[PDB]
Amino acid sequence: HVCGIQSDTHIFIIMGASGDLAKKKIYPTIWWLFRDGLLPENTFIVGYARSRLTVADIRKQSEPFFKATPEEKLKLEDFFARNSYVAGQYDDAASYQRLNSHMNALHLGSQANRLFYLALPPTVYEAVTKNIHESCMSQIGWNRIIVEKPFGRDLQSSDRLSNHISSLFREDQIYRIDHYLGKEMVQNLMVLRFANRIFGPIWNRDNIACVILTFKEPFGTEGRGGYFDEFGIIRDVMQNHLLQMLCLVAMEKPASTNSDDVRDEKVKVLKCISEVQANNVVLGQYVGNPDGEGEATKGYLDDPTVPRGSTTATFAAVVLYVENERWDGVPFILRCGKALNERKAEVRLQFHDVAGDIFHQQCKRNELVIRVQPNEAVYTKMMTKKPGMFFNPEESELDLTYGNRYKNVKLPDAYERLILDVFCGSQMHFVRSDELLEAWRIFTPLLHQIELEKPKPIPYIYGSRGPTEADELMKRVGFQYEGTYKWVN
Amino acid sequence: THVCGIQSDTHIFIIMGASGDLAKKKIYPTIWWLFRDGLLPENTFIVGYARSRLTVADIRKQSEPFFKATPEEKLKLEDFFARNSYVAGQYDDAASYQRLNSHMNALHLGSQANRLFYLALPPTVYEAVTKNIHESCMSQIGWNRIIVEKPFGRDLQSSDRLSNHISSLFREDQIYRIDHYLGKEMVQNLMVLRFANRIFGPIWNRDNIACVILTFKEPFGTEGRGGYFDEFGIIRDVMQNHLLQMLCLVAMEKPASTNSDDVRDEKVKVLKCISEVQANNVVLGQYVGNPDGEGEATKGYLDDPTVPRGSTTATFAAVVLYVENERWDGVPFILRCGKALNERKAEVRLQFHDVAGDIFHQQCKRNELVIRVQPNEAVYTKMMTKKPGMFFNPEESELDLTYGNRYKNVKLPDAYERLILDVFCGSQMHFVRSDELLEAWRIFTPLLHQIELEKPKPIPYIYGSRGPTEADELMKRVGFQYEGTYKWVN
Amino acid sequence: VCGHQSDTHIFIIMGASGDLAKKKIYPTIWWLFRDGLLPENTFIVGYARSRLTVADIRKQSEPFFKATPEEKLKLEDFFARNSYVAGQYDDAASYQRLNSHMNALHLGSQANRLFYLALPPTVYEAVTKNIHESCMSQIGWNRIIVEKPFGRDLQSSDRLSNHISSLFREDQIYRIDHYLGKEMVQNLMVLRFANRIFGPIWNRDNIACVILTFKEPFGTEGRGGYFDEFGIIRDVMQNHLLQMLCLVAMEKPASTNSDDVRDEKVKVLKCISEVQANNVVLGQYVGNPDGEGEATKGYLDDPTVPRGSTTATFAAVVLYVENERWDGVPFILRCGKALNERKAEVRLQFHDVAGDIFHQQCKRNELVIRVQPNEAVYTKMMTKKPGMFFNPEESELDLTYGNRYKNVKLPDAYERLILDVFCGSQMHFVRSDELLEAWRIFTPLLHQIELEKPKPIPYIYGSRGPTEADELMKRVGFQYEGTYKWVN
Amino acid sequence: HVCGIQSDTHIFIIMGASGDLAKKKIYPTIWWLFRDGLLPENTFIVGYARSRLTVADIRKQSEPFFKATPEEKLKLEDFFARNSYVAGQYDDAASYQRLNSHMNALHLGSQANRLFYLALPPTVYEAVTKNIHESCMSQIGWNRIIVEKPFGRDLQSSDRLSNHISSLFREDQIYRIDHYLGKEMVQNLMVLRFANRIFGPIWNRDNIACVILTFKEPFGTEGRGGYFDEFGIIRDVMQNHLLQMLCLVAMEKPASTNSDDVRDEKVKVLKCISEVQANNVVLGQYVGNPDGEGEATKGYLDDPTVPRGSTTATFAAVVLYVENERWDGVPFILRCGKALNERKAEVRLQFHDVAGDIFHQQCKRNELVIRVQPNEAVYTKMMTKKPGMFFNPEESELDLTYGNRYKNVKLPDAYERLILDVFCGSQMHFVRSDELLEAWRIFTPLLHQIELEKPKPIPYIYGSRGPTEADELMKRVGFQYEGTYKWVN
Ligand SMILES: NC(=O)c1ccc[n+]([C@@H]2O[C@H](COP(=O)([O-])OP(=O)(O)OC[C@H]3O[C@@H](n4cnc5c(N)ncnc54)[C@H](OP(=O)(O)O)[C@@H]3O)[C@@H](O)[C@H]2O)c1
Repeated sequence: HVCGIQSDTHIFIIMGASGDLAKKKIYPTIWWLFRDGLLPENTFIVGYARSRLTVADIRKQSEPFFKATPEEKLKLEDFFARNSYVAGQYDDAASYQRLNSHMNALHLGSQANRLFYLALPPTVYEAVTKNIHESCMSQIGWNRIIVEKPFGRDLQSSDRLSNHISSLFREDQIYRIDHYLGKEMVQNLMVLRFANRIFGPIWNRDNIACVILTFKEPFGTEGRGGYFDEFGIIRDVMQNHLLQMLCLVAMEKPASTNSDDVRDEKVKVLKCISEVQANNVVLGQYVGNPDGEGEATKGYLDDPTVPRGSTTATFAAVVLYVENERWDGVPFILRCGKALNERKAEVRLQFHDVAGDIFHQQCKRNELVIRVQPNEAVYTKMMTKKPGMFFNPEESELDLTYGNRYKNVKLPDAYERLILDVFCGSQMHFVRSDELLEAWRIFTPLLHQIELEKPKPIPYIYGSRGPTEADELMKRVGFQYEGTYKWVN
Repeated sequence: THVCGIQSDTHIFIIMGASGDLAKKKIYPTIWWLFRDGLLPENTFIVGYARSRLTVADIRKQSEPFFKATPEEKLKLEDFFARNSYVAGQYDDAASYQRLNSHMNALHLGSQANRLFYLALPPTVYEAVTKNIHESCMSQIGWNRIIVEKPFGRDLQSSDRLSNHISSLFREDQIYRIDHYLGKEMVQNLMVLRFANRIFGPIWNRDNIACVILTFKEPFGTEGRGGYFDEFGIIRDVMQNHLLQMLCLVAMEKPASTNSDDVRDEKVKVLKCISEVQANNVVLGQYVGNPDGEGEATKGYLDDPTVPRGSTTATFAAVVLYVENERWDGVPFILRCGKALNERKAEVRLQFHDVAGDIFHQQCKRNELVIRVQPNEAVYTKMMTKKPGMFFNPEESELDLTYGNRYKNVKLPDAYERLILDVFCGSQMHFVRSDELLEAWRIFTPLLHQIELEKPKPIPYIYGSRGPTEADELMKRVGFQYEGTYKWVN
Repeated sequence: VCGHQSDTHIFIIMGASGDLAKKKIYPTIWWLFRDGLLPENTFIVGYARSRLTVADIRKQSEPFFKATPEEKLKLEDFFARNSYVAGQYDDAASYQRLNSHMNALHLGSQANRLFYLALPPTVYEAVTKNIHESCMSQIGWNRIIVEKPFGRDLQSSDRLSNHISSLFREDQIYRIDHYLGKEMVQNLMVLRFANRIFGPIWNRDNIACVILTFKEPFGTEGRGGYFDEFGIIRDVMQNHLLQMLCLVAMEKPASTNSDDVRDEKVKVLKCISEVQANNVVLGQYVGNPDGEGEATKGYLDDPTVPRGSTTATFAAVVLYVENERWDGVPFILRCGKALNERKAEVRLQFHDVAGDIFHQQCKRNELVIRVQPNEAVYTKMMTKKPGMFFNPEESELDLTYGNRYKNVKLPDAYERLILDVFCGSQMHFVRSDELLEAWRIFTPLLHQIELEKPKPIPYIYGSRGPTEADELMKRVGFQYEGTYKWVN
Repeated sequence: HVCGIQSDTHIFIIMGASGDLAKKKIYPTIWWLFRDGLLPENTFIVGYARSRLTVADIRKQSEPFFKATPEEKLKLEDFFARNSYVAGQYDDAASYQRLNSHMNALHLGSQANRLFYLALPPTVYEAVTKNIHESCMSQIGWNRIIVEKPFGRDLQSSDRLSNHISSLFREDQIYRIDHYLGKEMVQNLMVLRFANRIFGPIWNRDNIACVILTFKEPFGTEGRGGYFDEFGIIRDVMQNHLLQMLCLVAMEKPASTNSDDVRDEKVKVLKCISEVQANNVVLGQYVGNPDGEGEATKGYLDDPTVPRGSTTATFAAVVLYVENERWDGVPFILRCGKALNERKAEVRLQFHDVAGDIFHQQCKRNELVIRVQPNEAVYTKMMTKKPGMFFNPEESELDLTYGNRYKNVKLPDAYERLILDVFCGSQMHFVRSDELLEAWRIFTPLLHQIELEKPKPIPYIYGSRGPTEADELMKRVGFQYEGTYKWVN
């Protein structure tokens, strides 16, 4: 009795338990879940990797240890008592054969529910999926598979990578990851919109001038530039995160909070988006900053791991349109990039000027902002009479900052909420087959054209806000930026 | 034109009834603060006038007033009084008023100067004072404006008569009728909040609002001078003037401009759609002392010697009004006020309708917009948010703006400062107009008479409580939904 | 419903000899009597410079318009109520005996007096002066009806309007604008404020533009000399069209009370910025060689008109109302003489539907209210092409008074107007401030036109007018679809 | 091509060609389609039935003949040259075996598209479906089956049947009939709503007070009362026709005019309807009228074919609600019945009183009416200043009557447009599996309760408007009727 809406044994298999993702995220998260007592009484964690690692308490406690607490020492040891290891190659039935045995070896292993987390590279996916289905499936109880990277590099190829999994496991077993869907503020979007009347009748083309979905990271490609170069900022962030936020911000009210009823409304939106036009795109690549220090001086190409003549973009601003009765004509600006002046992700709606102005154009457009991170907050920039002996109005805002209002409660990491969702069996925060299909449908034409004609991205100094061209794009499409807005704490 | 923040002309601020309580405790201090912050024009002189052959500017004056003096200000302070002067005389014999006029012309350029007469004295005298001023003290050159303190009289007859009297001597654009609430920061802000924001436009109407509540509460009872208040009753005292005004600002249609008259027009247009108050939508109450309290808290209304032992005058009243027009047809405006209550506040609150087609299994609560006029001026909207943390269900929370933190520097001016300045700058927008006054009486007199006739006994409520339970029962019946399930932290 | 039950009333027709009197005022007043709308004790007193015999004499010889055989009885009955008086519109002596003659009538000193000024604006100043001194009734009301409020200049019209306002108070002055009395024009208010199907749509969010049209098939029938002093703007736009605009754009009034309504009207005018020379198209008609009769003679071919005139006979102007409801929506006022037909209508073209699913086969909806002829109101909308078809096409929901209400005869504007004067309803009459705002808007343009004397665009008699006008409408927002069929 | 975005052979197999439905509706219709040259050039008609029938031209021109024209004699004989007959039982593979053979015997039978119309009793459906799938399916070209009565009777026995057909044929071959979806005015509903701005912003709870879907027949159960007694008016008309109209009236704007995109929007509506409450139901049974003549004197029970102690309803008025942001709270009144005063089927919406009345309650609520039949017309009752010397307003209306406005064009019978739809492959006007499901989901609880407690229906004299109680229901739920409305031609 936990899932907010008897007990049995569960086995959390961590495929690629030796990988960076496993030791730095997956493992920590699973322990936190156990720590707060969210994991069912009978749970066992079984790591699996290519290497024959030292003891299930020796190595896997040596490598991971992120956020340990002195007084937690007891429960900590208690946790490892649930942990175990198995080594093997990700392709020879022999290795997978002893894994299965090992699980049945566990108290009630044949009865337990099996949850497989694929914390490893997309290449191996095809094979891993294959093996798991044959030799490791539980005869009783459920089996679920979590895919860390639902993306490939091409439509028709990822179509096969996808299809293959779909021919072995049915959709209600496939849990595709997009961690942003598990962040406090992102989930909140649905509540803010559908449980409030002050936001209902305004959410439409008659009131909204444009929507801006932003994603910024202050650091560049910390040495591993070689890897990133294969995907490009679009495939890395825009295609998945921003798009999801877009869906949540534009979908129609669902029949209920049921996983599928919600996802249905999401995809319905995607089906109304026409393919991206090259005319609404701005690409940029970062160059090192001479006045900086450390990584700040080294530009993208200064990374030895990246091919000397690369044109891969680290920054991209794209404009999309939703063609339906509600958003017809409203621009959705997706802007993202690495090596910028800060770190943040927010949704911002700028509304239309008030009709029949009686204040001699002193007014500025209202805006609703939902800051996902950092310092999760939501506020509405509006007008108010300039306080004091003044007649004219000025900008101000109605604010809600979780940091002060809810100073006690600690916000869980995306992964905790997500994994728990998996235990509960709530696919609502996970990507569905058709959602994937539509995401490719929209971007492939552009992506293809980019690789073909290989456009040279606009250079932008490390630490700036990016190419001026991006701002000029936003303005042209409808966004009005007012540098006249003061803020204090 | 200029934002009243720029004016060289000479100006004369005559304080009629300069010896009165209001003069020495509010008018005088306010005029000095205006001077102190350099808001009054360079050539401005202050002339106090009163019955007593009072000891000049530096003598009985500065002795009586002194409210909020600052050490290092001593210079500008003395500078101020060099501009001050006094004149004694009776409020009815031409002879006295004759020398007043002379005294003004005596001042450097008195005959050219703009004259502003603040009537800081009892309504009885208004008739005569107004009569004389018009004859012997009017300036031949430059404007002449008269500030009227108490726009309302004892009876419907008495006031309508006087208004007509003043209106025959002076034209509307010289008459500045006072209702100090119109000069409070938050009350003025109402218009900006409504008409300069799109997030508040398409929601302000019967399709989205369930009810509006205008509240006015004072924690103290009638501090000893119960005798006076007894004549007026809570309705005349607060509801008829203040609360009604806020109602106008909350329900008026968008004006053609910010021009004083264009605005006032839209205000009265609203009053014209309010049907006379029904005795069925009224809750009256009178306060009784509290035995567990201390000091004044133990003495009830009737325990005041100044009040007639068998009084039935109300100290609390909750009334429901309706505006019959395309916008507010059917929406209840609840005006609730009272003395000797649990706190001190004045706010406007709008409660919106339940969302249509609920998908959260009635866990939702109606949204609300709150504009707290005082204390700690703030405005906020109570809405729903996903319970923070590992939770799926939503809970109440709010988007807030508190002037005390966001604007911790700027000091908010007293209503009278902004108002008096308005008089200098010639902006009648924050003052009551003849027709507004009438519509006010039009609405309340039928009820007021009935009360004086049948003399209903008010419901007793212990000093310090929130008032008669019946009032709350009224609010609920008429449309308001209250739910004590709302937490708040700083 | 028409409900001091019956008091005596005197209908003084000043200028009883004039064309307007014998051709409109007299006939109308008799129609009101005939149908039994006039109070029992009513007497008609014509007055004019000449001494046109007795009542039943020249004033039955001159008028006679629409007589019916069997009515002969009531007809004679009517004239027994009529009388006449001669005199000059300026010497106290004449007006003196007029007053006497009125008191001579059964209860003249008790009777209500209604002075209809059916004479030229020049004399107004005088007539008004005299009537106030020697002809005012000591008991009962006195109401004066001003045929033309608008004069030649702004300085003059104003001076006059105020001269009258210093003698009589607003509630005695009944300024005319006959269009306010036409069936369909009054109906506007009911169509808008008594229906829900039209409420939420009447605003910038749905409406793309509004067109107020006024067309006459005939040119200036010989009397071109007189018209030349005003020009089409002052003649039709400045007054009629503008009024229709008011009724179409005003906010809902506090009640149907004359003043509560008029207030909402002028509120609109106050939000209209001065007309820009850039949104104006002027035209002057030229005769048609293939026509016949008047159709061959152009404007300048009229001897009465100065050989080198630049006065416009056609004008298309665009106006804007700057307020929360109409901000941005264009009001197209188009009018002209010597065109292809005769009609006056209000038309609203709505916006394209959002999120089209029929592959642009749709056309904008429109609401039309035809004031005349064949008074009707309809909405052009979309409907699935009837039969074995899937795609939609245009059609309409219609209401034509000619068939739906084939019995009832619609009264001439003047009947309803005059009656309104008797009942005391200024709602259908122009108010002082309304006139001021009307002047406020057009004088800037009007003066510029006279200053720079622009040459109007010539348009052949009988055509729809200058193409430029259409180009204006399109530019400003109007979309014309030649694809719309109509049968009976 | 007719529809927008050749000549293969086609075979129209009329299963149950001897039955009343065949000779009286199916056969005539197919000939009309042929007559207007709407059927493909290469089309052949094959009637199949139990009884050893004389030649098509022999015995099957004698039974049908409905709507023949003198001068059409030529094309008439031409038509019969395409017809043919086959006799056999609906169960023994032997019969079906020779049918298939006969089809292949036709010029290009093996290539031809096969269309199977099921014009026979629901009992045989299971078998026929079975046999057709085995021996008669076409190797090349499409195979579509048309079902006459998609509704059986009870949720389960009517689930069973569906599941059987859906296991032999896939959704895109099953064309479920509900002829009302093929009537001019019913189709028009979608165009009226979604192609007009004058009707957009009004279609919602903020403006509409109630919706009434009416279906009336002046004649009673003409002798064959026995058959009707098994279903009752609800199953017979309400559960199907009316409901469909409700869907079309309340559905949200679809992503496109694509058959499935539409149907999706339809079912989305049904999913929001809570089960019918016995408190919102009025049942009635007709009694004969002594002043009448002919059938008008014999009441329901006077029909020998009907069980002497029957309680089956010939009339029913039910109130349903759609719980969603658009229609939350608005009552949908579905009223129908036999032996009434007239014959008509219409959709009517009554709007709310204008807010802030200034005409001293002289106003009456606006209404939009779309009369499906007879004399198809659509109009809006509104207020207009009483014409003439009057100040006060009165009722009137903006009207559009097809009979006058479109006096030339003849409107096709539902079955013509429907059958053509099948050839064209447009399932948009046909019922989908999930739609039926939801239909029974809503009514079964009620239907059961009725057959259990056997309530006695309110008697209503033949020829009246029905039980006063029904009108009292309508008023109670919100509908305001004011007999003050005059109408002329
Ligand atoms: N920005 C800020 O500083 C800030 C922001 C949000 C909240 N807060 C604090 O939050 C606390 C509660 O917030 P709130 O005042 O907005 O909402 P609330 O207390 O839930 O209710 C507000 C209204 O309910 C009335 N009420 C209370 N109990 C009632 C009953 N039994 N029957 C009928 N009416 C009843 C209250 O009366 P009374 O008026 O007589 O109390 C008041 O008018 C307050 O102290 C508020 O100041 C402060």
